[PDB]
Amino acid sequence: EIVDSFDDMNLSESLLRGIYAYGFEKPSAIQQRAILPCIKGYDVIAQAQSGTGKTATFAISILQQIELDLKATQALVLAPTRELAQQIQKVVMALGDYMGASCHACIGGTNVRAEVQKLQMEAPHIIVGTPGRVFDMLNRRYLSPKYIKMFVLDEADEMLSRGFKDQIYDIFQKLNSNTQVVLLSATMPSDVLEVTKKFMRDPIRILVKKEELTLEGIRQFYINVEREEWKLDTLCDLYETLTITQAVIFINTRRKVDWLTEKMHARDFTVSAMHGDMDQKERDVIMREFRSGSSRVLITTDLLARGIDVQQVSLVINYDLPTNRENYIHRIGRGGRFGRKGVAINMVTEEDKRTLRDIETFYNTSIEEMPLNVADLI
RNA sequence: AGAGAGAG
Ligand SMILES: COc1ccc([C@@]23Oc4cc(OC)cc(OC)c4[C@@]24NC(C)=N[C@@]4(O)[C@H](C(=O)N(C)OC)[C@H]3c2ccccc2)cc1
Ligand SMILES: Nc1ncnc2c1ncn2[C@@H]1O[C@H](COP(=O)(O)OP(=O)(O)NP(=O)(O)O)[C@@H](O)[C@H]1O
Ligand SMILES: [Mg+2]
Repeated sequence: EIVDSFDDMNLSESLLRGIYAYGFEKPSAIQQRAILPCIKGYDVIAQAQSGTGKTATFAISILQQIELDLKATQALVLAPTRELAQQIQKVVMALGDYMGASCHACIGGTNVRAEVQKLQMEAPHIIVGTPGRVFDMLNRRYLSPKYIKMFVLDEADEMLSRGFKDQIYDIFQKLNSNTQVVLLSATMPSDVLEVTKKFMRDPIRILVKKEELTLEGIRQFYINVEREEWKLDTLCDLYETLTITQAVIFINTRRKVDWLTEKMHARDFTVSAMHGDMDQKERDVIMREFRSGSSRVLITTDLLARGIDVQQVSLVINYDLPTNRENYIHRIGRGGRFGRKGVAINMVTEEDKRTLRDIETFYNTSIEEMPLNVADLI
């Protein structure tokens, strides 16, 4: 039930070569618990702290199950955003590099004719996608579910939310009745867990109490801003005060991302911005330029709150507080990846500091006032 | 009715 070495998981030699080439050495806590029941075919609900390696948990399990000589799609992974799907596809391709497993991204904002021409010719072993384009390709029969034996929902509690649950159900109805289902997330509320009883067969539950989700390496602070009209000057002050690797600044609406980005540019501050109403060509460039370090400060919506992994991010600023409790955990988790040291700063008006106290109580955490004029907080 | 989530 606990297997502390990749060497003891009965993985193929090519899969192990790919794991070690990517730079892993020992499995994370969640990997030691969840890879083997997934390989064995059990329905699994896998929860673990942000940044602990849930991607490779399902990636390694899918790869080990692939029948390489079967030229058909055998596994389908869904993610809530295009950026997250693209990121998962790269991890899966890297881990399976020595196996020649094929992994295809089925995501919106890409040219449909080009995808259709690829899928008319080849049946990728592994599909990583977003729900809209996946449902589209299933309806037009360019993706076949005939041999899909593994269905993975990353960020599963978001995928089973009001906005996505019906999309996931529509896709699920296309799949064979015997398909294995694997769910992963940092957050798994009891109401989402009840929805899983409707479609998962007596799953293995690896769950983490909410009071244990917060990372020790992510120091959480708040700043009394009192008035919303004062947030902009506070941000500008934090730009000049704080030591700057890379930072993500979260905003609750696309409209306000656009507003804030213009305000910062007018004041000669260098920032980039991304949200879901931008052309996908622009999203791809912005994401690429943040990954490379060309841009160090990104203003974004919850488009980038879940799953995105930029190791150099050490600072998250909640310029708007998240209304949703679960979202708070995902946001601050963009800093402090795989045990790195991070800071999260919450900007709080009078009306916000209630919402803040409820977050503190729910997660049994403590959020401290940010020191004055301290450049290096943690 | 936030954020995302095919297409045109
Ligand atoms: C027939 O093939 C499809 C494929 C995809 C889609 C959809 O994919 C979307 C993705 C989007 O990304 C920006 C936007 C978007 O609409 C503005 C849609 C949808 N297009 C339309 C017209 N309606 C949608 O909103 C669908 C939806 O959720 N509802 C409640 O309407 C049924 C949605 C969907 C349904 C099942 C499974 C996955 C996704 C509908 C029908
Ligand atoms: N065994 C491992 N050894 C070293 N690094 C690892 C290992 N497993 C995963 N990582 C790295 O850990 C980082 C976070 O992995 P990722 O899979 O994005 O985390 P996660 O659990 O899905 N986080 P989140 O989606 O926000 O809940 C990545 O940079 C991985 O490459
Ligand atoms: Mg993840």
